[PDB]
Amino acid sequence: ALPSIQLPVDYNNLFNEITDFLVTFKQDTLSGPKYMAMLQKVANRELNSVIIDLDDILQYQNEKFLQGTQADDLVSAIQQNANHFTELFCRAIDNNMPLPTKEIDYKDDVLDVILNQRRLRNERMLSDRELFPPNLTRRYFLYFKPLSQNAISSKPLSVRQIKGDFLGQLITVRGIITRVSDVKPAVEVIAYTCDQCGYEVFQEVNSRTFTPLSECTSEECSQNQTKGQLFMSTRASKFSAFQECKIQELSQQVPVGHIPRSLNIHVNGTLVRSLSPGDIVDVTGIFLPAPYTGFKALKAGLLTETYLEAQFVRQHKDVEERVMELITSGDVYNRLAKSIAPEIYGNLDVKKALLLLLVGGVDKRKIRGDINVCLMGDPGVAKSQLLKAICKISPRGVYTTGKLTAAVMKDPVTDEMILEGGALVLADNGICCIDEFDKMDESDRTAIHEVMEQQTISISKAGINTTLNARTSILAAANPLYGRYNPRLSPLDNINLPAALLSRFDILFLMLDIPSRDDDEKLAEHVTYVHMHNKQPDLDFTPVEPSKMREYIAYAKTKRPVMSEAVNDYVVQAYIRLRQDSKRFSFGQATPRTLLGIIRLSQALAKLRLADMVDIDDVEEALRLVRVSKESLYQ
Amino acid sequence: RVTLQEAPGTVPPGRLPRHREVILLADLVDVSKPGEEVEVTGIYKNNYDGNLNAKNGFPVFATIIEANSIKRREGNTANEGEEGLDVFSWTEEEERE
Amino acid sequence: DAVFGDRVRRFQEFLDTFTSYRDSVRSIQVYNSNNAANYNILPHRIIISLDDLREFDRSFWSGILVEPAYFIPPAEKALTDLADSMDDVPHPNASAVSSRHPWKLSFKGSFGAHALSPRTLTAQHLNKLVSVEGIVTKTSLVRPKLIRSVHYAAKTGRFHYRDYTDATTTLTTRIPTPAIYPTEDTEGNKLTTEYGYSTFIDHQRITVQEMPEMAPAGQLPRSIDVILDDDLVDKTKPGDRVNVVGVFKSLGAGGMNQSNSNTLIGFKTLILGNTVYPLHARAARQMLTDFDIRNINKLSKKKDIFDILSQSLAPSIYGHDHIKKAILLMLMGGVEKNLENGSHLRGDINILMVGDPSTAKSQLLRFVLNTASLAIATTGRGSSGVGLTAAVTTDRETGERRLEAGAMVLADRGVVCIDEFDKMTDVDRVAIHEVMEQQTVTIAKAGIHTTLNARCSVIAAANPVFGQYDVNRDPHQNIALPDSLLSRFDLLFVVTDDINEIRDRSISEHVLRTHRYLPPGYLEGEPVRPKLVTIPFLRKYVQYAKERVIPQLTQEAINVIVKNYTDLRNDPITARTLETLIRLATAHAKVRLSKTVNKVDAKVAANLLRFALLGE
Amino acid sequence: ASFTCDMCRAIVDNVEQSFKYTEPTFCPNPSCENRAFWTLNVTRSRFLDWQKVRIQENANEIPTGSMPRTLDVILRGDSVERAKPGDRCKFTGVEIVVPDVTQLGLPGVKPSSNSGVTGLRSLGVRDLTYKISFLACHVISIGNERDQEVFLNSLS
DNA sequence: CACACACTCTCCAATTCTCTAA
DNA sequence: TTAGAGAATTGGAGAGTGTGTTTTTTTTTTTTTTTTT
Ligand SMILES: Nc1ncnc2c1ncn2[C@@H]1O[C@H](COP(=O)(O)OP(=O)(O)NP(=O)(O)O)[C@@H](O)[C@H]1O
Ligand SMILES: [Mg+2]
Ligand SMILES: [Zn+2]
Ligand SMILES: [Zn+2]
Repeated sequence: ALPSIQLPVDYNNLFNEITDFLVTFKQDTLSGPKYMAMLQKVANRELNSVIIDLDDILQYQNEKFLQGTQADDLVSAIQQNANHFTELFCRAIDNNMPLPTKEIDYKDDVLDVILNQRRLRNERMLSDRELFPPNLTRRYFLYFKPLSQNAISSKPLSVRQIKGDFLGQLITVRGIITRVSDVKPAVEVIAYTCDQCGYEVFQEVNSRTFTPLSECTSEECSQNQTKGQLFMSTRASKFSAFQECKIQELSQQVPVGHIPRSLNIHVNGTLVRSLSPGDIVDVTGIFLPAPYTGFKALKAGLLTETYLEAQFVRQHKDVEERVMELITSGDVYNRLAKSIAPEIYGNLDVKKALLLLLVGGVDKRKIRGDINVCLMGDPGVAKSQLLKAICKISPRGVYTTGKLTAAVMKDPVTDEMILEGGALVLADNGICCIDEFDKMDESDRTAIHEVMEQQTISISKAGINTTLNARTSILAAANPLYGRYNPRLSPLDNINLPAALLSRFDILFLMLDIPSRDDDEKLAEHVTYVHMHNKQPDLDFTPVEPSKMREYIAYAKTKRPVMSEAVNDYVVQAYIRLRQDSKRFSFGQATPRTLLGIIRLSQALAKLRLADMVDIDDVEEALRLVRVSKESLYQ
Repeated sequence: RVTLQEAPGTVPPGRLPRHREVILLADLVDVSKPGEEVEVTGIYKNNYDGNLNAKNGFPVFATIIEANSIKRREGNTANEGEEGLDVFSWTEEEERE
Repeated sequence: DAVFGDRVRRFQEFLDTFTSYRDSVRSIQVYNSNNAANYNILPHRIIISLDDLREFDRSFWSGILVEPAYFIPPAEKALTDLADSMDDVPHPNASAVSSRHPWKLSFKGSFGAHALSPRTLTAQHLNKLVSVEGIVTKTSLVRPKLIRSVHYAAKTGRFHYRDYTDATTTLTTRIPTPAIYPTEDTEGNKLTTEYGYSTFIDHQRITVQEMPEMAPAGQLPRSIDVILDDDLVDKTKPGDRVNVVGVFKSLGAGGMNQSNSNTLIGFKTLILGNTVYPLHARAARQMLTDFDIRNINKLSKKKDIFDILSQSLAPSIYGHDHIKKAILLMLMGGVEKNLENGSHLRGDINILMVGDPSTAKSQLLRFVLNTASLAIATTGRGSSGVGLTAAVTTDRETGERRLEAGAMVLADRGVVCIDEFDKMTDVDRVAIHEVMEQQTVTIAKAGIHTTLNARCSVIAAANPVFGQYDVNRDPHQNIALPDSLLSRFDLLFVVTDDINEIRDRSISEHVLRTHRYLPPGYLEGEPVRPKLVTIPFLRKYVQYAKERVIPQLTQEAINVIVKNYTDLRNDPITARTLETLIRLATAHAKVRLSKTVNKVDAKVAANLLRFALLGE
Repeated sequence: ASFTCDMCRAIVDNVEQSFKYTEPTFCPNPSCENRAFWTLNVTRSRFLDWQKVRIQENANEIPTGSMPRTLDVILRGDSVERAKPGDRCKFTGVEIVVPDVTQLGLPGVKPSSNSGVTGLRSLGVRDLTYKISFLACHVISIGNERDQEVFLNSLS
C-alpha cells in the first residue's frame, strides 16, 4: 500500500546547498554574485527567465571540496531527478530575491492590486477588537543548462536511445523538429471571485485536466454559512505560454531496417517559439511520463505515455565592408559566375546566365522585371545539381520537382482546413527552381501561365475566391523522351512543353552530353579522383563564398539602373537584324518577349557592376547570351 | 426485416424513391428475393425511438409495416382477372381443364 | 511463503554447483562498475543451460518447464540474492538503491515437446515454458511501463514507494494495481512524485507468424503475440526469422464477466518472452572460427577463385557464367562513400535480367534469395507501391498513427528480388526510382512526413513486350521500361533461348542428371518430406568479405578504368556507367580479400560490363 | 400524447410535446406515488404529419458566387410533399430556435459532444445549444387527367 | 477499477402553530 | 391582551446508491461503371 525507504538524499541539506550557492556564487575566474545580479534584473522586470548553468555547480562543489567542506553531490542529484529541483530552486530564489531598485509602475499590474486588497482585508478582519500559492507571483521561468564536456546530460541521445530507465532525468536529445503547435495558454493558477463574499480564491493546476471549484470556501463566506458562488476570472489567472513540438531521429542514427521514432517536446514559458520545423537541434530537457487522467487512466493501465520538458536549445547551424572586399578584387562578373557551383566544370555561359536570375531585371508601372530561364537537353548533365545549387545560393530560393500550386487542403494532420501556399507562393520575391519541369499536371502547367501573365495565382474553391500575389523568377529544367536528345530534331519534338509555354522564357538553353575523347577524360579524371579523395579536387582558382555572394546580390539589386539614350538607340539596331534573320528550322524567332528579355538581361548586368546607369559595352553581352543560346539550339 | 423501396416505374423521374422497413414473421420469412417488385399487405405501426427524436429535434416516431401477406407483381398487372398471392397457382377445376 | 522459500535455496544450490553462473554474474557486475562508475552497459540477465539444470535436479527442471509461474520466480529471487551477496560499491546513488531491478533468467537447449510453432501451440500448452519459431511481423512501438513509483513526504522527510501489478508484468496473478499515483500520505501529508527514483521498464508487443514454408496445404500462416520487456525490447525487427522462449499464458476474464453476453468468445493468450535468438538459415550470422578464417584466407590466394565461387552459385543451373559472376559481385557489394555536401555515392550493384521464357531468370532470383544474408522476394503483380515503400497503420496497443515497412525498407543493406518486373503497374514503378537513385523513400501522407533508409541492391527479372526477344527490333522497342529507370540498373543482361544442337544436348543432359538426384537416407521412389565450394562455406566467405575488407581505389586501376570508359563512350553509355566500373572493380577486390583495387580488378570489371553491353 | 400509469393503471391525456419526448411528472390518481414508469396509448394519442426540407440561397442571388448558405424548413399537416428537390419555393411561417435535444436529457439517449448556455434543472452541468430552423405554414412553388369531364370543370 | 453527477432516502433541528398563565 | 412554554410539520444536510466515461475513421485494396480517355 504505502511502505517507506532510506534514500541517500536529504532535500533539507540540498535546499541549504542551493541557497548557499545562489547567494555566494560569482564567476570571478572570468578576470557581485552572478545570480544575485541576475535576480536584480528580474526584480526590476528587465528579465523573465533564470538559466542555471550546471557547469557552475561543479565550480561551486570544486571550491567547497578545495575548502575541505563536502558539498552534497548536487549535480548528481539534479541530473538524476531534475523535476523536483525546479521547485527547490524557485523556493531558494524567492527566499533571496532583492527588493526592486528601478520603478516598476506597479499599479499597471492586476495582481499588485488584488493581493494588496487581500492584505488589507486580512488586517481589517484580524484587528478583531501560505497566504496564497507562491506560483501565482513567480514572474520568471527557471531552466537548467546542462554540462558541457569537461556527465549523462553531456552525451546527446538519438530518440531510440531514450529508454524508460531515463524517466525523471535531465537528458539531451538530437534530431529534426518535424512539427510544431501554435502557441496556446496553459493555466497554472486559476483565480476565482466569490460573488457574495467578494473574496478571491486560487486553484493551482498540475495536470492535463482539472475540476473547477464553483462553491465558496473563504473564511468569511463559510463562517457566515453563505453558499457563495465562484466565477473564474482570466484577468487574475496566471497562464504560461505552451507549445508542443515533435522531434525525430536523424537518418544517420536509425539502425538498418528500422523506422525513425519520435518524441513529444513540451516547451513552456520564455523558451517558446525557439524551435522551427526542419531545424536540426539538440534539445536538453527533463524526460517525464504524461499520466492519463480520469477514465482513460484506468483502462490505459500501467503503460504511461511520455514527453520531454524543454530546458535549453542548441541549434546545429563585416557585411558593409565585405562587398568592397569583393569589388576591389575586380572582374566580379566572371568570378561570381565561375563561383556558381564550382564543382561543375565548364558550361560557363549557363553560369553567366544563371547569375542574372539572382540579380534579375526591374519591375515598372505592371511590367515584369523578373527573368525566366529554362535549361534543356540530355540526362547525366547534372542540371538538377545546378538547380539545387541555385536553390542554396539564392535569397528566398525554393527547389521543387515535377516528381506546386496553392490550394484548399482539408484536415491536414489536425482536423481543420488550410489554404496551402504552393511552391509558387513560397517563392514570393525570389527564385522558383522547378526541376523535372515537364513531369507536371495540366492544372499546375496552366497555373505557370498566370504567374507569368499576372504575377499572381488565383483560387476558386470552398468560397475562397482569392488572388495571391506571386512575383517570382522561374528557373526550369526538362529531360528528353526516349532517354537521349535527338540532334535531328527540335526541343518541341524531344519535350512535351508547347511553344506557347516554352517561348515565354527570356533564355532557353540547350546543353548536351556530347561524347569526345578529351572532354570524357577531363570528366572521368575528376570523378575517379572523388572516389579516392573524399573532399572536392583543386579548383585552380579561388571561388566567392556563397554568404559573400548573397551579401553582394542583396545590395546590387536595390540600385535599379535607369536607361541611357544610347541603349534605346542601339538595342533597336540589333533587334531589327534579329527579326530580319528570323525571317530567313525550329521556333526560335525574335518575338517582342526577346526585346524585353534583352532589356531585363542588360539590367541584370548593370546591377552586377553597381551603377545608376551603364554604357552599351554592357548591352553587347546580353545579346551574346541570346546568340549563344540559339547556336546551342542548333548544336 | 425487409427494406422495401418504391418501384422505379411509379417513382416520378429525377425525384428520390422512398422506402419503409417491413417485418416478416413465422412462415413469411424467405418469401421474397432482393430486387423483386413485391406487393405487401400489413399493419402500419409506429414506435418511439430516441435516435429520431435526437437527430430530427422533434417528437417524431419511426414507422414499420408488420407484414400479414406478400404477393409478387408478375403477370401484366393492368388486369382485374388475376386474384390471390400467386398468379401462377392453379385450382383443381383448372388442372382438370 | 513456504514452498517459494525452499525453491529459492534449491536454486541457490544450483548456482553454487555450476560455478559458471557465478562467473557470468561477476563478469556483468564488474563491466557495469567499470563503464558506469569508474570511466555500453550489460543487462542483469543470465542465460542458464536447461541441460545443467536437468542433471542437477530433474524435479526443479520439470517444474521450470511445466509449472514456471511457481519455479521461475524463486529461481530469479535466488539469482538476485546471489548478485547482492557479490555486489560491492562505495556511496551508491538514490536511483540504484531505489531501482527495483532484479536479475532475469533466460534458457538454452533441449525443450523436447515444448519446442513449437504458432500453429502447433495449443490450449494444452497454457502456463508452460515454450520455445516458438517463426517470422516477426507488426512490432509495436516501445512504451515505458510503470512498475514502482517513489513519493516524497514533505513535512516528514520520508520517501514512500508503491509497486504496481499488471497481468503481463508477473508470471503469477496479483490483484491489479490501478495505475493511479498516491497524492496524499497515510497520515494526510501531501506527496510529491519522485521520477528518476521511480522505476519504469520498456515494453513492446511483437507478432510471431508461422514460417510460410511450413504451413500445411491450403492453410494460411498462424501467429502468436509475444510480450518483450526490459532488455529484450528492439532485439527484433519485422521480417526477422526468430526463436522465442517464454511462458505461454492466458489473460483477461474471457467473457466470464456479466458486462458481456456473447458466451462464444475465448480468453486472450500471449507469450511472456524470457529470451530471443535470431535466425537466417532455413543462426542470423555465421560465427567464424580460426579454422574458417584459415580456409577463407588460404582459398583467396588461388588465381581461379572468381570462377570457383561463381560456379558454386546455383550449381544446378547450367551456363550463364557471366550472370553468375555479376551475382557474386552483387553479394560482395562495392563500398559506399558518404561524401560531404550531401554527395552520397551508392556501393550497391543492381542487375536486370530481361529475356526469353524458361532461361532460369526466376531460378537465379530464387538462388540469390536463399544465399544472401538479407533477401526479400517480390513479384510485379503481387506488389503495391505502398507495400514496396511503407504503409500507414494504427498501432493497436497505443491507438497511434504508425508506418509499417515495405519490401524496399525491410531489405535495407540486403537484396530485393523483384520477379515479373515488367508486369508492375506504372504507379508502382514510381516507388522503385526513389530507392535506386536515393537509397531512401520519402513519406508524405496521414500527417507523417519522413525519409526512410532503403539502402538495398535490386536484382530484377523481366521478359520483352513480345513474349520472346525480337532481334529485328531495338532494345527500347523490346524492353518495356522507361530508359530513365534502365539507367538506374548497372548490368542490363539480355538473354535468349536460341536453338543449337550441341548446347541443347549439353543443357538436356544436365537437367536429366538434375532430376535424377536422390537425397541421402531416402529410398528409391520415396516421396520428399575439378573444384566447387559448399553453399554454407560460400555464405561464410561472403560474410567475411563484407565484415573484414573495404578496398581503396588505386592508380593502377584508374589507368585501366578511364582507358576502358573512354573507349566504350567514343564508339547507351552515360556518366553513370563510369561509376558502375568503379563498383564492379571495388566488389571484385573484396572477392580477392584485398585492401586496394588493382589493375586485375579493373580489367575483370571492364570485361564483365563489356559482356553485358555487347553480348560478347 | 396520452399515457397510462403502470403502477396504478390510471390514464393521462392531452400531454403537449415540446422538441423532446415528454412523459408526465405526476400520476393523476391521489392514491399513487408514481412520477415515472409511463406507457403510451397509441389509440388515444394524436399524431401530426411532419417533414424536414433543406433549402438554400438561390444560385442567381448569391452575391459573388460564394458558398450557398442553407436553412432547415419544417412542414406539417397538409403542407408535406408540397415541394420537390431542385424546385424554387416561397415558404411562410415562423423562424424558430430548435434546441440540441440530446443535451436536454432525452429519454434513453446519450448527450453528444461551440459554447451553449447552462444553469438549468434539466441540464445540471451540461450546455444547451441552438439551431435556427423555419416552421412553414404555407408553401408555394415558383419553379394526366385525360377526360373532358374533369378538364372542362378545371377551367373557368 | 474510480471519480464526478444524478437522484433517492433518512434523520434532525428550526420554524410556526396552538394552548396556558401573567 | 400580551407573551412565553410545549407540540407538530417542513427543509435540507448529508449519507447513500447508481451510472457512464476511452474513441477512431484515414488508409489501402478490390470491385465495377462512366467517361474522358
Ligand atoms: N540453363 C538452365 N539450366 C538448368 N535448368 C534450366 C535452365 N534454364 C532454364 N531451366 C529450367 O527451366 C525452368 C524455368 O526456369 P525459370 O527461371 O522459371 O524460367 P524463367 O527464365 O524465369 N522464364 P520465365 O518465368 O518464363 O520468364 C526451371 O525448371 C529451370 O530450372
Ligand atoms: Mg521465370
Ligand atoms: Zn464567498
Ligand atoms: Zn399511478
